[PDB]
Amino acid sequence: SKTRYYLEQCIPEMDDLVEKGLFTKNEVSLIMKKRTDFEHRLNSRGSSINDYIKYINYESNVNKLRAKRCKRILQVKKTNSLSDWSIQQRIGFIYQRGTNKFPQDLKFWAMYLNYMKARGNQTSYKKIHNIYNQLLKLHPTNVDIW
Amino acid sequence: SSLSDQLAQVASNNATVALDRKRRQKLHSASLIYNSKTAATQDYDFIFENASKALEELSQIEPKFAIFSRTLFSESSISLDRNVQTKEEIKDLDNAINAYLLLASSKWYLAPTLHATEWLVRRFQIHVKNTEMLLLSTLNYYQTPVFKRILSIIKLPPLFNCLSNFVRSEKPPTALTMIKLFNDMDFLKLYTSYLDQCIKHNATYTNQLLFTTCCFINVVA
Amino acid sequence: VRKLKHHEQKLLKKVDFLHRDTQVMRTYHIQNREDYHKYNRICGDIRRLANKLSLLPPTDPFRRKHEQLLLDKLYAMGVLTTKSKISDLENKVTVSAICRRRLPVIMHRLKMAETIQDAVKFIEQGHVRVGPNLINDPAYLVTRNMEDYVTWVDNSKIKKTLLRYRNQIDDFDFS
Amino acid sequence: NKKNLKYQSSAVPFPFENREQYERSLRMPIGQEWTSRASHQELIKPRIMTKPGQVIDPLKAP
Amino acid sequence: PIEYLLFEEPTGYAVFKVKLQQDDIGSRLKEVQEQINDFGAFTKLIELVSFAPF
Amino acid sequence: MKIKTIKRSADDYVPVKSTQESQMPRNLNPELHPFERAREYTKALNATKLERMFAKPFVGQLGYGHRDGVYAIAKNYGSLNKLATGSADGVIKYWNMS
Amino acid sequence: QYKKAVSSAAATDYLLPESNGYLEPENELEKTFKVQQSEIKSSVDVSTAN
Amino acid sequence: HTKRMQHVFQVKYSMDSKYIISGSDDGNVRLWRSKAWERSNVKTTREKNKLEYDEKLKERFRHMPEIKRISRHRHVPQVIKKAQEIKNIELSSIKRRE
Amino acid sequence: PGAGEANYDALELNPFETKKQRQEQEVRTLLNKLPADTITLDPNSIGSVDK
Repeated sequence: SKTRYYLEQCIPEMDDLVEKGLFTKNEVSLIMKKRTDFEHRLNSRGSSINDYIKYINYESNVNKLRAKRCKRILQVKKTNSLSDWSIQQRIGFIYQRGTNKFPQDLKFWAMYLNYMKARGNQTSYKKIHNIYNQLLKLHPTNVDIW
Repeated sequence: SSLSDQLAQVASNNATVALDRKRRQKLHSASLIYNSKTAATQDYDFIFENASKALEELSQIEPKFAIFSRTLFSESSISLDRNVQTKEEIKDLDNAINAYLLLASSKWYLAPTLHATEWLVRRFQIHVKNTEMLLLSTLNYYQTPVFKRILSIIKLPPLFNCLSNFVRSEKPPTALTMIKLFNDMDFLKLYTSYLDQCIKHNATYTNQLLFTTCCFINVVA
Repeated sequence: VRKLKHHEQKLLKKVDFLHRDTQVMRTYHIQNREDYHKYNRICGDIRRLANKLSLLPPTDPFRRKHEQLLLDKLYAMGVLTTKSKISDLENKVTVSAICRRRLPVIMHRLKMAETIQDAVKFIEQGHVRVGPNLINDPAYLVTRNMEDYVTWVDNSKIKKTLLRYRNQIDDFDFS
Repeated sequence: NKKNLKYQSSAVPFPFENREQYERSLRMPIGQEWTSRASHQELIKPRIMTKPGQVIDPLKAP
Repeated sequence: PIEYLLFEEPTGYAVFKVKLQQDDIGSRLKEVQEQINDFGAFTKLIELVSFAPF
Repeated sequence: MKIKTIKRSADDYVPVKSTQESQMPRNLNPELHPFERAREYTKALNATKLERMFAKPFVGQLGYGHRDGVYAIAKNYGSLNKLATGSADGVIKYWNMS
Repeated sequence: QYKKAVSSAAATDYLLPESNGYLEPENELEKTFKVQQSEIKSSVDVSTAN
Repeated sequence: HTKRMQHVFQVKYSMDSKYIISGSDDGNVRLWRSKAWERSNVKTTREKNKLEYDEKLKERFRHMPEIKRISRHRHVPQVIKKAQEIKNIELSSIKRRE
Repeated sequence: PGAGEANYDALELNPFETKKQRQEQEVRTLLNKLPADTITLDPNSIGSVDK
C-alpha cells in the first residue's frame, strides 16, 4: 500500500548506489529488508516515536557507512550522484512524517531541530523558520521553545 | 505408525516456527511477567532493553554473567532466529542456554533474574525448545508465583504429569505431589544427571540442596 | 462463502455450490438425505407409471389388469388404505406416507417407544421382532400384516422390566 | 482457431487515431499486478481533474 | 473557500486548517452527513494547526 | 559444494507484534501474472455493470417550486450555492441550493 | 509509455524480497550428481531439514 | 427524464461542474448529478485509485460489443422511443429518394 | 537447491494467509473469474479490431 509507495520511491537511489561500485547486490537487498521492516512498522497502527527514532538512526548509520565506503573504495570525498543527498532527503522526510503524526513529543521536535541546524550548511534559513513556526503554533505556551 | 502419529512428530519438530499470524501471537504471548494482551502487543526492542538493564544489575551482583552479555544479549541477539540456523549452531545455543540456566538457578528471588529470563524465553523460545533444563533449574522454588507462571506457559515433557494436573489452577503444587514426581524412577535418573552437572560446575547452593535431600529422604520413606 | 455483500450479490447472484429434506429429518426423523431422495424418487416412479398406464388405451384388459395389480400391491404394502380410486394413487402417495410406514414410526404409533430416536436406539440394540425374526435396520418398511404382528424379542431387559412393572413377570417363559 | 467476434472489438475507441495505436496500447496493461505503483497511478490519472467544492472561473491569460 | 476555522473550548482556543471542502450543493445528502459523523473522513477534511490553552 | 536453499524468516514475513501489518511481497514477473487481456476485460465489464447499478441521477428539488412553470434560470457565476429562478406568474426567487 | 512501464518492472526487480538457491561444484574432480540427501540435510538449515 | 418533469425550458450547468439544474414548466427546479455515479463524499485514496482505474479500463474497452450493449442500455420513455423510430423512418425515406 | 521460485507474489498466492485474507481473496477471484470460452490458443486474441 502506502508502504509500497515509499519503497518504490526508495528504489532509484539504490539503483545508483549499486551501479557505482560501492555496494553489492546482496548488501543492498539486506538494506531493503530492513527498510521494509521499518516502513511497515511506521505505517501500521500502534507505532511510536521510538519507531520513528530507530528508523532515523538506522538511516544515519547507513549514510555514514556509505560515506566511508566511498572514501575508501574510490578515494573520492563526494560522488556526483543522486544518493549523496537522497539519504538526507529521506531523513528529512522521516522527521516530517513523525512530527505530523505525533506533534506532542518535544524531544522529537528537538531532535528534528538539532539535526536540521547541525546540517545547516546546505539547509534553509527558511526551513528553520518553517519548523519553528509550526512548533510555536502548536505549543504557544512553552517559554522554553520561545 | 499411523499418519496421525507421524504428523504429531512433525508438529513437534516445527513447534517453534511461526507459520502464520495466529500461531505467532500464541508463541509471542507466552511470557513470564506480562499477561497475554501486553505480551502480544510489545516488541523485541522493549523486551531487550529491559533485559539489558536487568542483566547489568545481576552482573553487578556477581561478575559471571558478563559472558552472556557478550554472547546472548547483544543487538545481534535481537537479530538472530532459532529456526534458520544449522544443527551445529543449534547445539551451541543449547549449551549456552543450559549454562545460563545453571547460573540463574541461584537468584530466582530477584526481579532482575525474572526480567532477564523473560527475554530469554521470549526470544529463544526456551519454554518450548528446552523445558527440562528450565524446570530442573527452578524446581525447588515450587511455592512461588514465578514457578506457577512457568507451569502456566510451559508444555510439559512426559515426566512431569503431576505438575500437568496442577497447571492453570490457583493453588501451588504440594509436597506430596513433588514426592510422587521424585518417586518415579526415570525422573530420578534425570535429576541425578542434573546434580552431576551442577557439581562438576561447582554451582550448588543451600536451598537447592535442601530440597534435593528432603525429596530423596521422602522417596525412600 | 462469506455472506457476500449487496453489490457482489448483484453481480454473482447464483454462485453457491455448497429444505423439505431437513424438515422431514426433524419431524419424523428419517435417517439420511439420500433416504429422503430415495422416497422422492419412489413417488416419482409411481407417478410416471400412472401417466404411462393412463396413456395406454383405457379400454384394454391388459392395462386395467396391470392397474389393479399395482394398486393392490401398494395397498398390501400399506402405503395407502383405500382401493377404489386411482386419483388417490396420483395424489396421496407421499414421502410422508412412506415415512409413517417406516418401522420406528410404527413402533411409536403402536406405542413401542415413546420417541422416534428411542425407537431407533432399540432397533440398534436388537429388541424388536417382526413375526419370527428380528430386525436391526430401522429403514424397514413393515407390510400391513407384519406390522400387525410386530412385538419385542423374548428374554430382553425391556420386556422383563415391562412385565416387572405390571407384576406379571413369569419366569417359566424366561420372560 | 478462427478468432471470436464476440470478444473481437468493433471500432477504434476515441483517444486513438489508428488501429496500430490501438493495438500497441492494448499491448501495454494497466492493472496493479503488471506495473509498479507509480506507473499504475500515472496511467490511471484522468484527463480533467477538479477540486471538490470550488468555483471554476473561465481562463483569462493574454 | 473556508480556509480556516476557530473552535472555542473550555480549555482554550483551537484553530484548524481546512484541507478539503465538502461540496457545497450536496451538503444535505446522506453521504456527506455520514462522513461528518465518521472519524476517518473528518480527518481528511480537517487538520488541527494551533491550540492556545487558557 | 557451497549450497543454500530458499530459507524464509518467519520474523520477516509474519510480524512479531499483532497490530503491525504483515508485509506483502510483490513480484512483477509476467509469467507469474498470467492473464492480462481476459482479466482486464472482465474487470472492465464488471465495472460497467456496477455503473449501471449505481446510476442514480436525481438528487433533489428546490423547495416547493414555482406556481406557474419556470422560464428563467440564472446561476451566480461568482458563488456556488446561488441561483435565481423566475416564473410566468411574475414571481422571482433566489435559491440557496446548499 | 510501454518503455516506462517495463523500466518500472525492472526497478521492482531490485526490490524483490529473496534469492534463489543453488548447488555448484567449486572444483573439477567432484560432480553435482554425486551428492546425497543425507549430505544436503547435514549441510543445510534446520527448517528445511524438517 | 421523469414522469414529473415536462417541457424542459431552462438548463444550467453548475459552477463546480458537478451538478445540473433544470427548470421545467410544471413549475419545478430539479437538480441532477452530472455523472450519475460520483457520490459527493470524500473518498479514501485506495477507493479513489480503484475508481479511476475503473474509468480508465472502460475507456479502453469501450467498443467491445458486450460492454457497449451494457453501457448503452438506458431506459427512455415510450414517447421518445416511438418518435425516434418514426424520425429514423423519415430520414431513410428522404435519403433513398435523394 | 534451486527448484522453486524463491520470491512469490502476495496478490496471487500467499503461503501465509490469515483466514480472513483467504476468504476475502476467494470472493475476489470469484468476482473476476474469466468466462469459460475465453480459453483460446493465444491469450491476446481479445484485443484486436474488425468492423
